Amino acid sequence: YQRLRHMVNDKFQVRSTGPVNSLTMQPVKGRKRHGGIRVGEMERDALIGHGTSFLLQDRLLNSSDYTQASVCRECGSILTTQQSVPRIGSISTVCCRRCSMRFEDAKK
Amino acid sequence: MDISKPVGSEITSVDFGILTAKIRNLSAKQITNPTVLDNLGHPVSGGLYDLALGAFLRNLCSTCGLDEKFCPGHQGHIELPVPCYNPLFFNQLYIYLRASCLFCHHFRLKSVEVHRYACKLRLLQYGLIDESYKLDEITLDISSTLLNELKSKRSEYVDMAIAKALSDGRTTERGSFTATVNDERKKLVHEFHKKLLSRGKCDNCGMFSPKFRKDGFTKIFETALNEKQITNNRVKGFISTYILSTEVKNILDTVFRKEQCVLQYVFHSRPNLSRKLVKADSFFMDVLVVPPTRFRLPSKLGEEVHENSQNQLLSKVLTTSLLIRDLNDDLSKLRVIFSRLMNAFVTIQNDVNAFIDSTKAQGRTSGKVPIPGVKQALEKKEGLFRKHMMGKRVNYAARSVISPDPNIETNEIGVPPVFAVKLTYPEPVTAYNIAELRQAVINGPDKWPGATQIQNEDGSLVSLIGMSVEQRKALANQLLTPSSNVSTHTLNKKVYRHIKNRDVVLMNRQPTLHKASMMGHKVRVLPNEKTLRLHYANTGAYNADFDGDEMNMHFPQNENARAEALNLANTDSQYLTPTSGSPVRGLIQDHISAGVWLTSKDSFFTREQYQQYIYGCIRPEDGHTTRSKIVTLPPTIFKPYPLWTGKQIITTVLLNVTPPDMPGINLISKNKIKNEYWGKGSLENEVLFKDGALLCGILDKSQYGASKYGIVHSLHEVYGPEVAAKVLSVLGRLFTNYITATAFTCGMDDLRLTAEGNKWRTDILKTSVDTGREAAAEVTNLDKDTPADDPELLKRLQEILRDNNKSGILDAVTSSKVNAITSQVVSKCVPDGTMKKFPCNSMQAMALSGAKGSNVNVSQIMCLLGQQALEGRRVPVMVSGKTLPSFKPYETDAMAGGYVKGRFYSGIKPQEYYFHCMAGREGLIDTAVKTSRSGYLQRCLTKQLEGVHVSYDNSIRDADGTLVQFMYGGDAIDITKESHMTQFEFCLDNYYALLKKYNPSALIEHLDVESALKYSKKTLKYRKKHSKEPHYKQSVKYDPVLAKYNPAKYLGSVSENFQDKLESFLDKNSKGVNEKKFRALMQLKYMRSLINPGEAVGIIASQSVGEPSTQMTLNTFNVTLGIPRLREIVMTASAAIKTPQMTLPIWNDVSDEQADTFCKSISKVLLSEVIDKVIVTETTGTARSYVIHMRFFDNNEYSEEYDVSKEELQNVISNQFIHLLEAAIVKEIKKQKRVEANNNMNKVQRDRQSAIISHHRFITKYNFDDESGKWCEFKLELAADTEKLLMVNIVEEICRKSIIRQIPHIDRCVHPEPENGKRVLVTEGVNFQAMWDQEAFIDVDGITSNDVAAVLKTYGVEAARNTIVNEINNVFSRYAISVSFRHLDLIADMMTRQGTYLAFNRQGMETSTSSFMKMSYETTCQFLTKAVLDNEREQLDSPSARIVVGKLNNVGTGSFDVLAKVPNA
Amino acid sequence: IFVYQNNITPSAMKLVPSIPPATIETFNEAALVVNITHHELVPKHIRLSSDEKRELLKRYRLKESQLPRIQRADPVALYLGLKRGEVVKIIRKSETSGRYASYRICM
Repeated sequence: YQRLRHMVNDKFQVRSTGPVNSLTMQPVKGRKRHGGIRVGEMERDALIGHGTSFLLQDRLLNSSDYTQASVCRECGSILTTQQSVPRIGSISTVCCRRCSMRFEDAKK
Repeated sequence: MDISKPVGSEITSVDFGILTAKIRNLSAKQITNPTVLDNLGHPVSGGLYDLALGAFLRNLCSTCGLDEKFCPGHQGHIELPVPCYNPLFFNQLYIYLRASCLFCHHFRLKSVEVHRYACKLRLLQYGLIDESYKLDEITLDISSTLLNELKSKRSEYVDMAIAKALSDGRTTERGSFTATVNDERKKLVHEFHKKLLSRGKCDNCGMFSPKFRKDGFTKIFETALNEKQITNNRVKGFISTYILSTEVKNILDTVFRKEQCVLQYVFHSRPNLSRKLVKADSFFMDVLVVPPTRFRLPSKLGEEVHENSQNQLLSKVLTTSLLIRDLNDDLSKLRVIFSRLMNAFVTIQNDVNAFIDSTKAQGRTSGKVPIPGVKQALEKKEGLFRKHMMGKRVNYAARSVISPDPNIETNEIGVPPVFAVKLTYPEPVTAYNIAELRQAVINGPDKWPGATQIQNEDGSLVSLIGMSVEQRKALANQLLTPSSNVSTHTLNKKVYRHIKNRDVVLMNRQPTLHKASMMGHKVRVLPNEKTLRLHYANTGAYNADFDGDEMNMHFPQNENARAEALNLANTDSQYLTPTSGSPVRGLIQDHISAGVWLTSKDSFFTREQYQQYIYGCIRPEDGHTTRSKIVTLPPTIFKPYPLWTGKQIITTVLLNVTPPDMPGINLISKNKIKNEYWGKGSLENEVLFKDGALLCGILDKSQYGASKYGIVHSLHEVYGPEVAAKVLSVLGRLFTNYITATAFTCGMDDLRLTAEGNKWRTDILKTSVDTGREAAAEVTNLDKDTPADDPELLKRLQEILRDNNKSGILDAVTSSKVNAITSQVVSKCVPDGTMKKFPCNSMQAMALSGAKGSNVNVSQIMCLLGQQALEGRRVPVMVSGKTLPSFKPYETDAMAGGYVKGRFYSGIKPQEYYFHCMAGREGLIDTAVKTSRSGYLQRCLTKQLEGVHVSYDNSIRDADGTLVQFMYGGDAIDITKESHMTQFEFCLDNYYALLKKYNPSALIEHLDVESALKYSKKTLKYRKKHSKEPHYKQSVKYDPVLAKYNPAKYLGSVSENFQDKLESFLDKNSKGVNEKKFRALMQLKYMRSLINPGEAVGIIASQSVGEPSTQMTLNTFNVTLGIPRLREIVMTASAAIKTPQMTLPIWNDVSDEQADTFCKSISKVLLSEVIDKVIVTETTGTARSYVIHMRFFDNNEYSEEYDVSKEELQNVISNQFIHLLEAAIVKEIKKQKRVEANNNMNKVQRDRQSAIISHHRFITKYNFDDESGKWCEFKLELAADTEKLLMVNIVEEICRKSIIRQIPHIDRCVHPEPENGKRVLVTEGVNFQAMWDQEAFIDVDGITSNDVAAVLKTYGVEAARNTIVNEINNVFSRYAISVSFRHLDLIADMMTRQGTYLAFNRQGMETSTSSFMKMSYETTCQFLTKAVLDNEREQLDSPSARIVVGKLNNVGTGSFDVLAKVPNA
Repeated sequence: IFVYQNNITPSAMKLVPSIPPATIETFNEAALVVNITHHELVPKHIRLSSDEKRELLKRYRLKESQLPRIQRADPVALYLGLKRGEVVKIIRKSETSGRYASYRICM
């Protein structure tokens, strides 16, 4: 008998949570970077074929890059919102930028 | 996600648009400084990394006031000093430039011609299409009182049309855009932009504007004009330089004020309810916007920080924003400065082109361009949509190599403790799980049934890793203590417990071809193990072998996803595959070969053995029993010693796992093992279950393998999927423990023939020493047994060697005569002449059971290897006529051609060792040509058929709402439920068990019982009376009952094919069960086998073609086969098939001799085919005379081979041939510049000759054999000026072009073997117009082609649709692969949904409603431009559009809402 | 119905939509040699009245544009003389069910 050289050490990995990417906030790639497992294109089609809309929701939104973000209900935009810089005796709130007209536009 | 943080507001639709120059209100930063760092590395204010674009480098943000942890980032704008355009919209502003006229400031088209397209496109932004074709019905130096009266008439027609449709329910205020309305809109806009293309002068003023020219998307030229055309514009409206790109604005900004009426409907596909103006500064960019700081972080590799790629080609715009800014100050004080100013406008365009694209800005053109720009970030296989929206990387997942295990359940997975103390689940703590969750916090992150974090009611996490048991018992006793807040009195805590035995796991082998390769397992945490560990019954569905394969383990994170992976995606509901309804799960190798031993007739067991085998497989503590106490049976031998039987153990384990209050199973099946293998009079091939007792027959792969109609597949039908999954576990432990107590081995003596049988193969193989010569002398047509060394034989065999056709005949004759000798040895020796026989011979027991192997493998071990065949031919042979250096040249021997008479038991000789290495490499080289075959076929199907689902009205619709079918497969039956549908005798034997499954007691109050049964008997009576009629004389008084009544609500509304087979069963069988209660059972079984609404039948159909196409990838065992044929049908929608054919049924009175004469009347006959020689005697002297003499064959020969008369040759040679010959001679000179003895023509020959000298150029003589049709003769004369001319090579090219007789588009018509009585003729080529005229031989009503687009052009769209289901079926039937027709009907109805024959490609995708499907498939920014110019509202209903925006999918569990019924007012 | 022999001058093809209530349909008599609806692959097409065109759309809750489409110049739509908007019913003989009533609209 003969023992082959290639062995199964660098083959397993497990991730509960951890590092992300800065652009997408998705789990980073990596065997030794403690990185995520890819639910590819064909597995998206396999999760629709079962009719499991929540396993698709879990494997592609709820456990990858779920962010609760702010949206203006006037211009309909993600990126024009801002949380204001208030008085230290007040509370900040979330406000759109292009829906907001500046205070040197008083008209009468 | 948290489930304690609900979101109230959700996104319903996405509008596309253009940001205008009100960026100033949005961004108040105005990034001017091109320098991005400084010394000390700080961000310089005004630069790209300014601190009002987000926090950066541990600074607080200027506008957000927050650190990097909480700022979103903010957008900054770059002021562009000129309107540089947009390279997205450039090809479209280049069309509205080349269509206007600079003088009249209108288009160069008549203002009623433009008005008609605006009048129609207003109609098509509502849903009404017939009205848009009823506007060309409206017509009347035309004076302007007529045309403006015409425009009053057309516009009044639209106002009446829309107000009529909107008063009805045909449209809404926001239009009625659908896919067929998208078709007619994209046909007008392509037309409207084509009649704005080639119209010369402004038809409203007369004078015309010049032509424009461009380069690769940077320059705008205004070309000159030839002198015939300048004078036309001075007599009218007086009674190649570069254009600066702020003037192309002022062209277009004066046009769009005048042409706002027509452009209001070209740029809006639904009505512009905001009625804002299409402005021409939507094409031009006065400002850029800069993405925020978070989206522009610096890159780094190794440890070396770089500058961001997005900033390298953006400060380059910001230097040229400053280069042109100082250079503008030289204009402020006032040649060469304009040569630098115009140089700046090119690069400020060629840099803003580089920020957006990378091939649209060519620049230096030095190859391998870096900084790929914001388009190449969106478009590739990687891109952004495919790599990061359609697929993602996930949290709470794992992967490992898999290992086998017969000791876990078939629905389970064996999780290592390495994985088990890492993956966690956020369990909310309540009053019923506080006992479990206290101990989980106490055990902590290291002991396995433990926890790792608790989450308080303010969302803050408390880790448990550093703590002792005292801090952990502190936290564990505070899980139900209410925090005294008021904001969070609703919430409770969450323990993140480890993964326990009750959890669920999605496992997938990674090439995920079909949905059974991603199933839901139950967790079983096994100590001391480091790999994932799986049962053998799961290896068929994953295509898994345990040799270094890995599988991913996904752990879902809420109770909605636990409930789907336990009820929809579990392994118990994946027992039958959706491809053809066959079972895919069953025991595999040793368990097959143990059931042939355990259920045998020698198997006797005593009481201590019997009771140990029952408890070895069935534990009541693990919940296997249905009784809580193991019940047993009396022995089958009482007196001499009490003994049980091995079949009686199979009976007992079915007694303990099947539910007690049902009757037993009743099944008459077969084995794979013949009765002759057991001795005289045995009946051990019939398998008999009677009331759950195995009374006869052994059990095989045919019973508990992955095989249809066995015992395991029968228990699945009668008792359900949970019981049939438990029987696969109980049997798998039974045969594992029986193998350990009683092993199975294969040795050397299993391979041996007995001394008599070893003489039998000697005597038969002595009769193949002469087979190679007798096959040789048959092929070379030599008689009376010429010897092998005969010199006239060796001359002929060399002649066979030089031709590939002739060598294929010698191979195929000899391969038939040695495979006769082969199969006599296997017949004589394999069961009957072996030393050890079947119930002791394990090499036979493994092959006969289906455990492992075949009888082909057994025969090559024990008898002989036989003929080695290399791509359908025999062993290759050198130039010298040798097949090896060992052999004589032209050795007529079976061994010399590779017929191995050796066997693997006794070893093979070195000559036949070398030929067997040739056959071993021919399979391995075919895999070497098999790199990427079917991966893109399935992607194209699944992208179109993504959202196709079953609706609640049983129609098959797409996600936008468009209907595809009216009922699934014609009958609305799930393929995975129809397996025992027409197994009526099985359902009659199991009537009482099938009755209480399909329980009709508490079922008749909810569904109609009489209305469908009455209407079916009226249609069944009406359909027998008119069954004799053809399909076009069928009367249509009664449509099918499924069209009239809902199958799921009306009992007896049944497909007419199930109704026939059921009524055919009841009358041909006279058998305490009536027929009237066997109708009602099977009609209820129809009603409970329906497809469910929300089923993803479009994915399943694409996976039922894309998965068995991977099986379909091999060589020839003519017509296109396999994947290259399937890519012609499904992809590309080819109207040009490689091998178009036509199948012609012949009548029943026409004979074979009449039909072979008929095939000759069609097939094309070249003049080359009837010519024996052409002898050319060139002579020079006197003009170069060329005497062309043709020898034909004998006249009886070619008339009886090609149906060609000698008078047809005359009218081809004189009329057609010589015109081609002289056309080739003059052409060849044009490049040169740059026996018998006969006489005595009669009058008519002398007159025919002078008729030909007039019509041609260089002929001067002609003759023909008018008497026998044997020779032709004509004697050209060219000049003396020309030198040598290869006349023979010219004649050969002309003869191989000249047709004597060809009906067009048809080459060959052949008469094949009549397969199943259809006497047909197959035609190489398609022309239905011509076979209609042949009606006295051919039944023209049944002529069938494989060309779909030919049938679509001639016979219509329903005939083209029946072609596609017959062609895709023939692709799979030639591989013995069976796909259901319910899949093929859905593919063919999706291709013919527009009346035409569309493909599953980019152009077939074009006429569809969802843009995010289109952007995510391919050419991402190409479809994006088409949607921005169209102001399209993405309605977010295709599954690709819902994953982009994160909305819940609309297929399966998302096709309905759930609402909680609250009790108080 | 104007059955011709070889061709029509395209100067005279402009007079095909000429009458507004009436219709002119042109057939080449080489194309009329075999009745294509007798073919075994071409199922029975039945055009519907506007009464059961309305009963069809109420039952499935459709628009006109959400049906499968048959072309204006399909050889069976030219046979039946179908106008745009008219719904034809196809009785298909399915491999799995037998008679099966499908529908298709002319646009």
